Amino acid sequence: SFTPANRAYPYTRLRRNRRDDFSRRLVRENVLTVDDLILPVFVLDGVNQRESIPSMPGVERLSIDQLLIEAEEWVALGIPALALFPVTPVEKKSLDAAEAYNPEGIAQRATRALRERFPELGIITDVALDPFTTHGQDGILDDDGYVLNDVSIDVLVRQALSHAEAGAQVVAPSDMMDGRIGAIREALESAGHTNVRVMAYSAKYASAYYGPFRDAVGSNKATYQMDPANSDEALHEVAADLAEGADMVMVKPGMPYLDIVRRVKDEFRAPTFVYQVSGEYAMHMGAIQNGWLAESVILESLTAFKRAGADGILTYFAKQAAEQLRR
Amino acid sequence: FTPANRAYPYTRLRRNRRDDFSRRLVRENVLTVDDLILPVFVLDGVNQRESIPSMPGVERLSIDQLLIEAEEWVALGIPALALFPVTPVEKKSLDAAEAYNPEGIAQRATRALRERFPELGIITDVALDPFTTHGQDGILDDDGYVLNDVSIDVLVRQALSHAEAGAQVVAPSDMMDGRIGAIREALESAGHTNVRVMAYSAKYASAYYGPFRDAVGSASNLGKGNKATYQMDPANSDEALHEVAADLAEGADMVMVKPGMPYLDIVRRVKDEFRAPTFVYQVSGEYAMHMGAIQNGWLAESVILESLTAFKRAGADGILTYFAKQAAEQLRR
Amino acid sequence: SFTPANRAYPYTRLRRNRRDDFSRRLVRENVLTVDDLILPVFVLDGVNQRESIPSMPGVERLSIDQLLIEAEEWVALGIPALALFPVTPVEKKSLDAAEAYNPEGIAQRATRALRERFPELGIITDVALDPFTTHGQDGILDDDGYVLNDVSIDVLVRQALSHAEAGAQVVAPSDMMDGRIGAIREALESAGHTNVRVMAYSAKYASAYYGPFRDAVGSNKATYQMDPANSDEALHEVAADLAEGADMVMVKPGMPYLDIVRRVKDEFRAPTFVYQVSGEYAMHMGAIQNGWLAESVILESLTAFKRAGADGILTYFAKQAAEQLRR
Amino acid sequence: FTPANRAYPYTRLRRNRRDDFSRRLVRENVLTVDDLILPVFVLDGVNQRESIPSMPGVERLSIDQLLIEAEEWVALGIPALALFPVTPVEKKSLDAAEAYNPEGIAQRATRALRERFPELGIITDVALDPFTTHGQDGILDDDGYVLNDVSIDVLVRQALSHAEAGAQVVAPSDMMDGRIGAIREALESAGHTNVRVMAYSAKYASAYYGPFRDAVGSASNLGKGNKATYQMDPANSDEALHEVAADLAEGADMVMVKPGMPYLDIVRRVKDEFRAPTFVYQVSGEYAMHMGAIQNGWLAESVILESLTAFKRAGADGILTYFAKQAAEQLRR
Amino acid sequence: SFTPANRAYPYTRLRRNRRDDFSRRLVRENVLTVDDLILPVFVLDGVNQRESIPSMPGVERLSIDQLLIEAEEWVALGIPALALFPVTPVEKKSLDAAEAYNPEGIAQRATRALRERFPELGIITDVALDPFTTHGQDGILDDDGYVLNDVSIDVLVRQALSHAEAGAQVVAPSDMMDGRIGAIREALESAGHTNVRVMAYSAKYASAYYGPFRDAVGSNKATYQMDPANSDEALHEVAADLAEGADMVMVKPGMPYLDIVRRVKDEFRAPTFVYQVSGEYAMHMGAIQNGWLAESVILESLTAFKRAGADGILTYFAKQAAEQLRR
Amino acid sequence: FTPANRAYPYTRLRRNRRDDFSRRLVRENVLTVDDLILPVFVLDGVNQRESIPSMPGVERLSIDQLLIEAEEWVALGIPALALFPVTPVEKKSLDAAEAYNPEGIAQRATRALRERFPELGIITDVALDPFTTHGQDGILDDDGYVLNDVSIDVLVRQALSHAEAGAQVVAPSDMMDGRIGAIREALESAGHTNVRVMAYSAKYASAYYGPFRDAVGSASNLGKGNKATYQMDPANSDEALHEVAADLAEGADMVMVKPGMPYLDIVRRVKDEFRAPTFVYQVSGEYAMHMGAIQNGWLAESVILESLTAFKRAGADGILTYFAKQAAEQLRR
Ligand SMILES: [Mg+2]
Ligand SMILES: [Mg+2]
Ligand SMILES: [Mg+2]
Ligand SMILES: [Mg+2]
Ligand SMILES: [Mg+2]
Ligand SMILES: [Mg+2]
Repeated sequence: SFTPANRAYPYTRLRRNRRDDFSRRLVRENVLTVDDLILPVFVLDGVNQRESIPSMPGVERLSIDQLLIEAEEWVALGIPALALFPVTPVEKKSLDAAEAYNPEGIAQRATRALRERFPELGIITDVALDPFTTHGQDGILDDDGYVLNDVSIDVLVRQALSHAEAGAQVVAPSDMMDGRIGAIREALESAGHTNVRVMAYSAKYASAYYGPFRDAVGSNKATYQMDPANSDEALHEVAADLAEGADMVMVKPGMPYLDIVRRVKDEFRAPTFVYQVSGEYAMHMGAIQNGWLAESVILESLTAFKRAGADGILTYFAKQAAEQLRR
Repeated sequence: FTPANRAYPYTRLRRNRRDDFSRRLVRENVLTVDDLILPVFVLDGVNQRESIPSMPGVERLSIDQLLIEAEEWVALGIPALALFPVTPVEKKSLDAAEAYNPEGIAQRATRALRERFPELGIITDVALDPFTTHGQDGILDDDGYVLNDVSIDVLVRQALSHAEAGAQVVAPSDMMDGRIGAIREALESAGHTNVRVMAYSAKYASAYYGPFRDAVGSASNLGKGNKATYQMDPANSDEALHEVAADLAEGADMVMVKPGMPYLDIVRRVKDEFRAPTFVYQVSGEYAMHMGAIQNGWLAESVILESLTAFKRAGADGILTYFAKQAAEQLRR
Repeated sequence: SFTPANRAYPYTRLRRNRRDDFSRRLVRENVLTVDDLILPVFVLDGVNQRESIPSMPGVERLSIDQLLIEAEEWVALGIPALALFPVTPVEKKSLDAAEAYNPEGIAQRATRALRERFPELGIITDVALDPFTTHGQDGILDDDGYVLNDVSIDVLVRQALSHAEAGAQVVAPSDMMDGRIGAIREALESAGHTNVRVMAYSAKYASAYYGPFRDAVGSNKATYQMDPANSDEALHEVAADLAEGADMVMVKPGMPYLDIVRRVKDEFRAPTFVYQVSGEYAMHMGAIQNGWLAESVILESLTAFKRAGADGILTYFAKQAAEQLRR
Repeated sequence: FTPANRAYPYTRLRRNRRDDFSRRLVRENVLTVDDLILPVFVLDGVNQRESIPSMPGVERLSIDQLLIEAEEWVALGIPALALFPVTPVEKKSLDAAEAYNPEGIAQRATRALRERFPELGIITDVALDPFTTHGQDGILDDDGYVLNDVSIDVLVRQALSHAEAGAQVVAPSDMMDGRIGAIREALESAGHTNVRVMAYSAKYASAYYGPFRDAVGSASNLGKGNKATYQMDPANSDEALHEVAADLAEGADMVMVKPGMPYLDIVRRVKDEFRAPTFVYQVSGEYAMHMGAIQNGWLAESVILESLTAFKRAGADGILTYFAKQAAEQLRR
Repeated sequence: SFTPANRAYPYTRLRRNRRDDFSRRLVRENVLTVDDLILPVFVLDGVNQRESIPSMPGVERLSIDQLLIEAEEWVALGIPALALFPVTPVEKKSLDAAEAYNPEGIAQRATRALRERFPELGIITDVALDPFTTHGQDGILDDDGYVLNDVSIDVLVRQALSHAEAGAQVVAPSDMMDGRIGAIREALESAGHTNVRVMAYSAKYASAYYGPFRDAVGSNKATYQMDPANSDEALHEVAADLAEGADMVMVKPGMPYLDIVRRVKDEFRAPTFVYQVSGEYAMHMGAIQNGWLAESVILESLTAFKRAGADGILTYFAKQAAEQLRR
Repeated sequence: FTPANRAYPYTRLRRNRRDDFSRRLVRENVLTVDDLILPVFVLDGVNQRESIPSMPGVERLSIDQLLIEAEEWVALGIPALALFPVTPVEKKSLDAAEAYNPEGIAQRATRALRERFPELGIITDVALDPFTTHGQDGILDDDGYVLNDVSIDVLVRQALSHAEAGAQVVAPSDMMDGRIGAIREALESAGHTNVRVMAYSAKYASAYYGPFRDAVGSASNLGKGNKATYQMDPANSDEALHEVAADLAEGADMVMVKPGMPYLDIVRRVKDEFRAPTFVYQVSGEYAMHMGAIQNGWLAESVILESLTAFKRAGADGILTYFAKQAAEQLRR
């Protein structure tokens, strides 16, 4: 609700509160903290290795030993959680995506290593088949190349269970199959994984902003990911995921969809997350490196998510932002 | 909103996504050329064209060159331009008098375009930052503070000079309190009954303006200066509603949120609460970010229409965008 | 929500935005596009045949070969979908409406032909028994002449399945039996027709505006179709149809019910369709032909549906409108 | 709204539909004669009756004939008439002075009806289009634009002349900004304390007015002219709320949406947001469309009461309709 | 929603519309019609008999033959429905309330007689045990004198079925047992009484206004009927009854609860009824007979129900009101 | 509202009803003596007590008798009285001058009660109907119409005379447009800063006032007359919101709905929309109806507290009720 309350110039001058830092601080509506940050990480198969990514300047693919080294500092900075994205070797991709539930798959190995070394650090695993398929699509294809909904869910369920067994505190289904949150929740409950959180990618759009990620991980989408034009539809997606048992719901991409974040928080009043995707990172970082924009745009972009209603932000800027906030 | 007890598998939201025809039927928003406003940087002199390193693909244009390029903008159906003069260094002063010079770049450009393309909307910029030695949007007191009401007096003279030049829309971008009402009162008294006022209502103290300050040549003047005593704190959303309410009460015909994509939640709230003509500026930093990534091959050119569609979905009636020509071309196909 | 925001003349003059075409275009709230149009078509049994309809000037009943010819152009104009209405031969009408689920019935034959020749064109079939009954009522009658609800649903389910088997992407139950959307959805799901859309005629009124259609197809209603007086009741109809699995919901007739379209979109935020019925078409076309109204009323009438909240419009003017929009 | 977990088969919405008695009990809206206003076209002279080809069944009537026909309108219980003079060609001018002639058709007709039928509501039309050579609703400037405030001055004189003639309601149909407040101020100053103002608040730039322009004889004058600079864009709904809010603030006793059936969503929003006396005009084109189809045998005469019921359901308190006599007759039975 | 829209005297004078009858008629927000009236009738066991009721001046208990005579006129006046209340002979009252489901009970006999003679007249039977118990309470008592909820429902279900078998179009459970609407609906559906309406007495208050009725029929309540103090509680009652299948919901008593009628209509937008109870009738009629109030208060009281949001009114003034409306 | 998926048998609403203690815990509203205002009919002269046949148990009282009875009203904790003078026939006139007589019954009674019981609230009636020969609430023009603004002038003089007499609250019951603002302006100008105005905001043209008109002696004067040109149409609910909004804008400290029980929906809407101090009059006809039935043995005396509880539940902050003494007695026990 809102009421202008008959405020009128010059009795009301909105610049008065802007006059001094102390009053700007007092009326400041939102603040970003390190409690808000989730760091996505690209994880390699090998040992004592890192790789640079052409379209994601400054971001590295890390072997697990290197991931453990970097995590010490992420923990010291107070970053609450990581989101793991394995970089699957080619030999291990298949039509059936079986590597998704391999107990010795990269995601599973990385999860065990991190849970043991940093017990308080949140590990959010990715429940998705596209890192494991030869076609790079987010599911099992029928003979006509369509991603089969329910058949794909069966594999996602096995994958989610394997992550829970590896000790992940949160599994995050990013697949956009209908009904997958309920299927995964039912499976977790029956297997006794009472407290494993499900972070649903609820309103995930078919987007050009995912380009750099596809490079990072080494990977039509319009038949499952959402049309960028659609806002009301996002409410139905979130409503279903909450009914199906999600503990958190997410909007993807991020800044191009801040209106969706706002509507979702306003309507459901549930823990709401947003992904500042690879293309958003790359655009900002490229402009900063070129000297076109100041470093301050990073915190401005992240503050936007808070103002828009996000409880947490998956962002490749997490470390940089945490360092800035710590000072 | 009411979920209406929709549940999988009776409800599968992928069904409408299955085919292009059903995606088209349920598509909630569509960008058209009706939605686009093209900002243009205008140089003094004749036969001048200058590239802007921090805005790849954008040029500053002398009036003769502007008139030539506008032929294609008009052919593409772009409804309006927003003019930004590149003020010569020597014409900057403490008093910002060049703002209301009937022979200033903005005024000259307006008269030329109104004559040549009578149906094309011309939106002039009401602001003092192109004209001040310090790069601030108003007149400074002895403590270095941007004076509110004294600045309004100059903005009023500027707006009147634009109306006299034939501008159909004046757009105060200054963020002084109460300037919309002062400008409206002045336009009414002077008989400029139908000159629209496009208020920059919720304009934030942003870092995304860097490339624009280069383009217009205010960057050198501003130096490390900031605008936190007048432009809004990025953290604040409720405050934007109070800004818009005042500007509507004061007579604005349109209200604007600036920057754009980093403030889509503000666009949404403003449209939802006021149900008034709502505009959004996809600013220079947004343009530069996208361009840089496209030219690097990091993002497909399809991101341009995705970014612009977002504004429509968020509630904008129109978008000031440096991509206007490209977008119009892509929409025409 | 709304807030006048203390706007007052002469500070606020609403004519300023109206002063010039460019500003009218900038503030224009709604636009009709070809994405919004669905063309209903009356389909004959024979070959190389068309028939004119006295009460629907300009509209033709088409044999399937003629339908295929005209569809080439409808596709070229970008019309996304057709709604098929078979003109059932007399010999084939019965009390049990068995022709409804005949795999060689007109609707089924037309569907197969169109799906093969124009794979991207949406085909919306009509799930209804009134084209197939000897009494022309929308269901199976009991001994007292009442349309039996559940018994009629059993036939509608068989019909819907036959349309799915013929390849229809959308089935549209126009019958106004209670609970039929759920029964049809359950049947489609169990038979593996996962992606067949159901476009529910949710709030379909007992109306005098259907007269010309009844002539077109060669066909008391108050015991199932809605009382024109009732608005709140339409919300209950739509709520049930959404709970029962409808992918789209429709209001019928159209322009005499624009307030219903508005309420339905506002309350449910779901894909909402509206039928500009035969009587609406006939009124407009008659007035245009008589020289009483300009052709421009067509686009004005269709723009109304968009403004009122419709996502799509079933309209006999679809081709004319698409041609106007293309220029 | 709350669905309250209603589900088939426990909820079968056909149960209330099963019998006439239960349909009658749950029926949400009912049209009565309290709801009907009859527009009438008034000729100069004596013993004149003229048929209008594009409005079958409607006649232009001289005042003597009007008085005779009004006997039955009153007997049927129709609460009010809306008068539309058919101005002689020679009395049209640039200055629209005939609008405020105390001996103009509207004024004469008002005095005659107020004397003969003291309880019958008379709603006069405040607009300049019957009186201008160009057929526009106001006075034109040298650029062909309908001047806002100069036109208001004439409309004020017209409204005062109607009040002097005894009209209980004046209905400004002109769509000039601010005219409701100007007319109200003038009525108050002159002591016309109780003269109602029925604002045409959300009146659209429609194609459904064709037959009316024939009936009143403004068609020849307007030619191919349009009213897009004052009448509303059919695409716009939010804008209608701003129009109504201003007219209520300015003192309107009733507010109207025009045309009718193509704008039922606007009627609904206006009633919902303002909870004020809300009227709707079922315009000449709506009447003609229906009549044409009825006379062709394409639609049953029951469509008349269906069309009018729609207005009640949508939120209208009253309906200006050329079907008023027919409807009143059908309701009396 | 509401918005004052800055209306201010003297620009706004609300008396202008009040100045003349014609403008009062145009802006009049609500009208009572005969479509709104339901007439309760007290039915005797005998033949060729009527009885006067001391506390309900002008109201008569009628034998069935007399009821048929009076109904001819009620039908001629256009009253859509009657609500039957049998006056049970003493010999037939019992602890088990078995007379409630006797196929030859007064209510059942009256229903058959009326359905045969006036097929279009709505008959609403009373589903309640208090006309049949020796203690006059609304159910089966346990050993401590408490009205047992579920046990009482079992009897109410048998009663409702007996009314459906007698041909009643509407059964109206007036008992205020929890969950009885659902139990009755389930029973009607299973027995094939698809179209029998259930008019739930949803928010029925423990009231002093029922005194005269108790005399009419010849009959603690706070453990089932609602506390007069409670408004929010009425919303929960109605929500349950709608979920349980009620076709109409009712508020009882009437005029002392118009705020409840308003809230119920506003929140549920469902067919909403109100009972102007015996004490309301008696108060008004007594004052009229004493010459303290004019007859016009009858229509004023009934107009109140319409304005408050009622779709129909059970009122002992139905005939008088219908006569006034007819003139 | 949100049903929260409550379903039988997990939800049984009889559980809270099972025992007195849980009924008491969940009870949503409670009537107290804080809620009661007692209207009293005041006679001229000394030692006068008169019974009113159409209001059993109510007496008209001379000021000396009023002072005696008020001792018990005060002891019972009744916060305020509403005074209604029974004007002698000879003091009625066209000009209603007795309304502002400093020696009128209302004024005399106010001074006496303010002196004797300094803490007792005195609410005077601002209205001309006790003082006019015709029984209408204002001054009549030559057509028999109750003039709005001319009547306000007299009401203002009356209200000032009440403030001078010491009334803490003046209650304009007249239903003239704009009278609240006129009275407030006058009170402010005269220094009556803290005199409350209890507006009769939504007062209906009701038939439930009959016994009151007997009690005050206006019945003979009014005869068959009506008040439909100023009191509200019983059919209208939205209109009541506009009445209240104006009275709040005009400065009312409290707003009232009248009659009471037949208008509980209006009380509810008014409280819900304005969240202001909201009062309701349980009028003479409501009192008479209840009394008649109680004395006949048709209703138990418990109906009195049931009727009054309804007002609290519906949203009233206070109730003007002829049952105030009985209710206070029953609440004290
Ligand atoms: Mg989903
Ligand atoms: Mg501002
Ligand atoms: Mg249905
Ligand atoms: Mg206007
Ligand atoms: Mg209950
Ligand atoms: Mg008032």
